[PDB]
Amino acid sequence: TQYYLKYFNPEIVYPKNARIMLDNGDIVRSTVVNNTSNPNVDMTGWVKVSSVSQIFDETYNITQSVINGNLITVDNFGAKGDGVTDDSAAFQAYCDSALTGQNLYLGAKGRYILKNQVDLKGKGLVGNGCGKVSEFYYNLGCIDVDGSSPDLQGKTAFINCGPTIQNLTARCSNGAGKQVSFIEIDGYLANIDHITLINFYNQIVVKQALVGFNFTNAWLYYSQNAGIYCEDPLNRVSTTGTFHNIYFQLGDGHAMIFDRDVHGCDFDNIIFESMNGGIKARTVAHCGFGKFWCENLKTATSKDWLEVTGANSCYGNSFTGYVKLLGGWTSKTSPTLDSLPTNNYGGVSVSAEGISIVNAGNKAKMLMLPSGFKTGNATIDETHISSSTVTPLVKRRVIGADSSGAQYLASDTYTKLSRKWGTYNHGSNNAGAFYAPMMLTYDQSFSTPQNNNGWKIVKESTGVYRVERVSGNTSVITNGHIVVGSPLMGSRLGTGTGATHGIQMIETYAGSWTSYTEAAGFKVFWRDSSNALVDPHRFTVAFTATS
Amino acid sequence: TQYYLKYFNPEIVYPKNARIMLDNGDIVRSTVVNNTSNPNVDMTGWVKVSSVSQIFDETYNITQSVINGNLITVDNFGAKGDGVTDDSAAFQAYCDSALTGQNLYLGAKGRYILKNQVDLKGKGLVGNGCGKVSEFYYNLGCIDVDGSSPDLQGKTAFINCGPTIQNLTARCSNGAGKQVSFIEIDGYLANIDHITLINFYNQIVVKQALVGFNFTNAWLYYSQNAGIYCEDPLNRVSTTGTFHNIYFQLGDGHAMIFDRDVHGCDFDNIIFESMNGGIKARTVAHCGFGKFWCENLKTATSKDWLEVTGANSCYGNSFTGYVKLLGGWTSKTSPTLDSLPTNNYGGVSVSAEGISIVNAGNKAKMLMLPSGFKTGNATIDETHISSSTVTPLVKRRVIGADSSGAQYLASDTYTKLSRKWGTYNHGSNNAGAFYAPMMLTYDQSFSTPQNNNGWKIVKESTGVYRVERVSGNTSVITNGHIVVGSPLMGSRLGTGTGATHGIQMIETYAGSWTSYTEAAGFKVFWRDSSNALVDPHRFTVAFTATS
Amino acid sequence: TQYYLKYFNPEIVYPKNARIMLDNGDIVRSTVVNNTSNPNVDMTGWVKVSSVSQIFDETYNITQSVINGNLITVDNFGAKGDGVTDDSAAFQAYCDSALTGQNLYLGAKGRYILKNQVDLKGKGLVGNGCGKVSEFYYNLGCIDVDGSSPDLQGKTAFINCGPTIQNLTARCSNGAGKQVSFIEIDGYLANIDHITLINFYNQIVVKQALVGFNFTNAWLYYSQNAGIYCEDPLNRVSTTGTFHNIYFQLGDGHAMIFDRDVHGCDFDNIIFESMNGGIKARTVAHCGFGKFWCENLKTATSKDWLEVTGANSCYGNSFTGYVKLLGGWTSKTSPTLDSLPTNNYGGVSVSAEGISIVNAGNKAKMLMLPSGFKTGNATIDETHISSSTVTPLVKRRVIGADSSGAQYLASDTYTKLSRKWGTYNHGSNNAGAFYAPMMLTYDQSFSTPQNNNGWKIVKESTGVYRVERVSGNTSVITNGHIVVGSPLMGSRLGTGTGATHGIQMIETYAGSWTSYTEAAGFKVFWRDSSNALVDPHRFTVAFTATS
Repeated sequence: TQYYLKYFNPEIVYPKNARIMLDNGDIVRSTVVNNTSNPNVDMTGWVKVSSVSQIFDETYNITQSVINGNLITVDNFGAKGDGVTDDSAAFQAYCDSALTGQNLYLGAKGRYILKNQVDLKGKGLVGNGCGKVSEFYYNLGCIDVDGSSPDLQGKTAFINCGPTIQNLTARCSNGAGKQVSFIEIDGYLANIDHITLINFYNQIVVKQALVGFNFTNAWLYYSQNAGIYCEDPLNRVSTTGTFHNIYFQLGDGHAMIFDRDVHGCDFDNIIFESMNGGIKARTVAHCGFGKFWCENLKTATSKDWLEVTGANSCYGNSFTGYVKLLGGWTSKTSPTLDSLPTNNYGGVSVSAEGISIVNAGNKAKMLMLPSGFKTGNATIDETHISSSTVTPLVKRRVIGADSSGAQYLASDTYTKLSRKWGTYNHGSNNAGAFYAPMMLTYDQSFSTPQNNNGWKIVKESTGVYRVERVSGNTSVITNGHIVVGSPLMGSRLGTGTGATHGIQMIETYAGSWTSYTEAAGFKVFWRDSSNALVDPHRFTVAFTATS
Repeated sequence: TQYYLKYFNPEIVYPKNARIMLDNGDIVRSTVVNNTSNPNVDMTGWVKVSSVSQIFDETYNITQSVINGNLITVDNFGAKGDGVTDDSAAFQAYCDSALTGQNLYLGAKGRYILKNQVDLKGKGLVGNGCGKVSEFYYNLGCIDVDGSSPDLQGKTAFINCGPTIQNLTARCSNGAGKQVSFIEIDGYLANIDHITLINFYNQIVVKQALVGFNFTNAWLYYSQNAGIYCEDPLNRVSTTGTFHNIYFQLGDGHAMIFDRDVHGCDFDNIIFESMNGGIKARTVAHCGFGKFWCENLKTATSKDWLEVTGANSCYGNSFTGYVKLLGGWTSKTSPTLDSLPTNNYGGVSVSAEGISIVNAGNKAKMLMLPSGFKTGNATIDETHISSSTVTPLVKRRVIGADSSGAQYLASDTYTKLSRKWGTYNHGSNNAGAFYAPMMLTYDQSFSTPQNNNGWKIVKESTGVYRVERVSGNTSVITNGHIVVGSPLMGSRLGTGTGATHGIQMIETYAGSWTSYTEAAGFKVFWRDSSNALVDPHRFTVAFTATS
Repeated sequence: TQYYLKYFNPEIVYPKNARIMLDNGDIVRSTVVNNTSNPNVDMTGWVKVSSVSQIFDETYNITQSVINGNLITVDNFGAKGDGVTDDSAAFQAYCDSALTGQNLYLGAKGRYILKNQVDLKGKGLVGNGCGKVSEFYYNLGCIDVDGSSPDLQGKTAFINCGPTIQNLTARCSNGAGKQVSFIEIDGYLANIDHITLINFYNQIVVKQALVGFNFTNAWLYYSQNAGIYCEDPLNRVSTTGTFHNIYFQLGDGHAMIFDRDVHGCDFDNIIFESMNGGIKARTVAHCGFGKFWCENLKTATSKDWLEVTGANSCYGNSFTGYVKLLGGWTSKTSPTLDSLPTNNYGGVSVSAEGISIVNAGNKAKMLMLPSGFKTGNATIDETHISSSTVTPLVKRRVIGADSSGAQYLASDTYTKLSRKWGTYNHGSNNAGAFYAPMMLTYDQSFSTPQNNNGWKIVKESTGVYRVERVSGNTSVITNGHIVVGSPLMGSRLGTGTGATHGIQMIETYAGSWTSYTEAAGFKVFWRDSSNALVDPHRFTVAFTATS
């Protein structure tokens, strides 16, 4: 009478809305008229008044039950996040539930211990913060995998991850030597961002091959084998993966290991600090590499920041950010690196160190520096972009000023028949040129006549020599310059006696020279001091095929 | 007596804190003394005890009502997310509510059907996960627009979106041919990231023009017209938009369509897989393009990855990532592409294919490859960076080693008056040089005298010729080398007779040559075998203006 | 009898599950048998039935108390977010609470006023949306710092921020001239993304130095001093910071100020609109700079987009995006900028403007444009990539077509002893060449003999001259070409008389020339018209050391 408490009584008929207590003390309300059912064994016709399905938010005129569908976490399934209790069953219940969405979520605060593998069943993973690598952040929010658990030895803690890993701090405690990896995620369609992973054997285990795989803003500390590992067991070939803003620190192994081939992937703003390896792959093809900061090795003495193991399997790449190398890191991608005859890390390299380009399987490499150019094969080509164009080139070079004081660029000539360098006199307004003539020498001791460009010198008769076209030479001299050189008389060594020359042109057709200054060649006539025709043993001529 | 149930009684005075039931069975509590008001018609002086305003979390000493303000979603407004029920009214109620924040949020799990257009009223859109393109993820969390709804035909499903679209999966079901687009968002200030969009006509409809518009990490599948469409009807000109990590797959149209002009935008790590078009725009100016992976076309046979329609309207760009082309995709931006006289896709292009630079409206293009250089206009210039500097250049080239075994780079000379290539003898420690002299020919059959660089040859008298400066030529010979060539006697063809020459310098001032080896020119004297002066018809001289 | 209300009565023994009212009207339930304790003064053995610890979600069989641990915000601690009430104490309570996780969170809707500094105690900051810069978004969700509050003058509103700032809109109201800054965050390990900051003195205050610091997608408007400020008081040197997708608008000062040194940082897709300064630092070393859009200055007339104050302290950089300059912005990094002898902004610069490379402390700079090349020091070098290789180079140049119509690239020669340019006659199938010979002049008026490449000319006897090797010249002539020039007789000016020459080779060993065409040099013999030996005053020779 002085308090409220009534248990079920089988003699009573409970009207609609009547309230009594279950034997455990919880109040139930009848939802039907003439209720004679015992709510302790049969809840038909009754509801528990302390249930959120019976509590309403008047602002929305909906039950608290509905509002509790806004955000569901592992806490809903009994996870404690208390740094001690194994929450693996709660995590699994979440992933097996009909009520949960695309991703698994952690509660606001908790250090969630996992002593058994969790099958995410295709759900992604969203944590409760991306923290620094310190106990302060682990205590506020993280997944803490128990690496000492026998059931996790040699296994990955999370399998069948969906396309999301984000906003997460996750560590492995007491797993040294137990080969506990963190998470398995498929290579096709992933967004991984804002994560901090601490310890583990492999931190990110990629299944199958990359394609549309995006990875950014990750602090990956103390991995024992790799920060990111992609086996690609079926050799699908990884493509179109992006890896940005990743800090790899104090790992016993590599930053990234691809057992096989990587194509069209992008790597930028990556840090290797005290690792024992950088990025390792069998093949790296048509990938982009931006800025890398490589500082110190954990126990190794020397390591390449990028390690490609296949012969001529590093090609088509863009090494277009500066790679900082400190404390033992080396590079096979620097613009200033000398080329090899084969097995170069093929690609374009652009940084303050230089602008260069090289292919994997050839010695050719060009490098531009502030001073000019360097070549890897002792050769520099100059030609047309079009492979079909067969005109000569003209090079223009600043040599002075015109009368107004503007730069004067002079033009050269390099054809099959002419080598010249232009000039100009702005005082008198006359073009000019410097000449590299054809030179050609007759020597009666030669086994075969010397030939320059289809011309040879032959003796016609005593004292008369033809500088003549050989069979097939249809080229001509047009208004050319002619210089005859010095005679060696009497023998190849020469007696020291002299001779006087004159010339006569050889026409291509009657009147070709007289009228049009076209010639096939020319004759040289040699005479002694008595004006008699004489035969030198050897003499030179120099001539041009144009004016 | 054996249960608890009391309805309102008008004869009773209810004290403060008294509890009774409303006619519907819900308990009310009196908040005032002497309460005689019927709570069924007048709740003044009463509160409903099952309301969250009357439920407390003792940890915080606040009502559940306050806690329910932490996260509000469309579920608060009656959205079912059940794959059947039209939730459009609930979505609209959310956007019209005084209680909701910057963005619209989905509940934890739900496939939210929309059969009518939703006006976001400036709210952004945050989903419940960025999933793969599969029913598994649609069933867990997405917006599912009913493309068969007559009220959505030819319209956009969401209008007036705020500056956020994120963490979202959205599809259009049964909308083939109905031209249903997904969302309209203003071009000024946007962050779009971690989205998956499936079907629709235009997936992202940008209103007005881009500026400060950031778009990343998007899987855009099966669009019928475009993944991203920007009309820019007022021709404001789009600027400063970023488009990164986008996978366009199996669209019937283009990846991106700009009807007008795009300036200063960045595109990187984009995939076109089985599309019918890449990025199309009227003008593309000063944009950055990084890595593209273009593989296969849906029904088209050949498409450019970047399609710019305006004449000379592609200029100032950076094509600085590798563009992979497979299955019909083409490019107008490759470093190795030959230049056109006009309508080039103007910009710098850098990849393993080459390093090149070209302007839109000119044939000039330079390309650096491992082998050396290629030009698009048969010309290569060498000059100063400064347009006012008018000194000559010096080229240095490795030609051997010095006595210590270090590389010896020799210097050339190319001035208005001298062309030489330096050398050095490290055995005797003497500099040397190779010479390209001026050559100049006299021919009495010429209509006008030949002139080289302000010098011509004229007959002074029988057998005496001046190699002399013409009016305005104030340049000089300093300690030069002189070679006289071969005479053609008697006629232009030549008789074949010879002659003997000597020279005499022409001074610039009295003693200039004798004392300072400066000359204006020189005379050539020709004599026959009897030492009498004679006149050749034609002869050559070669000389240098410096030693 | 006609309502439910019973207060505590000390004469009564309350059984387990008995319910009565506290004096305030709240119902309590006995949890123990034989309960005689007054719940108004002693809650042992009682529980409040309206507490969320006594409310259950039957879907999960957990209390609402547990569900309320899923998301905790400042609203849990009494924050009103009403645009008037100071919520600083509530924010501080959140950060001091044992219940909260890594980050501080805002409620769904609220304009949260702060009139006092909040110490985040190492917690990061997560807002309720990243809005546009307008009252519409401030009213829906932001932090609104009261800049008129005396307690905030000259201070930062938030101190000791954790590694996260995201999804946030924050403004300072009425703070003009009060030097109120927004937030202090440590430089080591940060993820800042999707923020909008309005007003403040310094918006982001970085403590210590950058390392693993990632900053993206930020709209930073109206700062009075800087958008981002890093003092680095201990000169630790900032490294490995990324700054992407940042819109700086209408700031009275700079976008970013580093008082000291920055290494290995990346800046990309940044906008300066009506600022009074861009990025300022003492040292910028090995940093990457991508696309910048710089449009207009607030009150300044001219500002560099990048301002590095230290002498030769801008070096090693990559300026590899286009920098748009409008309305007064200038640049010291353009590829077309002329080099200085010192204090260049050192690095590689790549854009549609050109491809260039320069060092800080030297005049050297190379630039490639569509036309060819430009140099900053009037010099262009061509050498090997290897510093130890001492072979000559060969340049190949397109000069025509072969008989099949394919491009023919001809090879040059430039050794210590030979300068030639190759050619080929495809009509007759003969190689050819153009020659730049050594030239060397004898002059009896010279104070010392002229020397070219270890050869000089000396008089042996009347009319006999040796073109001979000097001591140490062990180089040889092999099958060379020889041309003797024109004699100046009788005096340096010349009388005009002539002479006739012949030559004789000088062997290196007996038979060297006769048998193997090897010579040390050659003799020149000069004779008058009566065939008597005579001595010219001066004469030239031209010769080659190879055929």
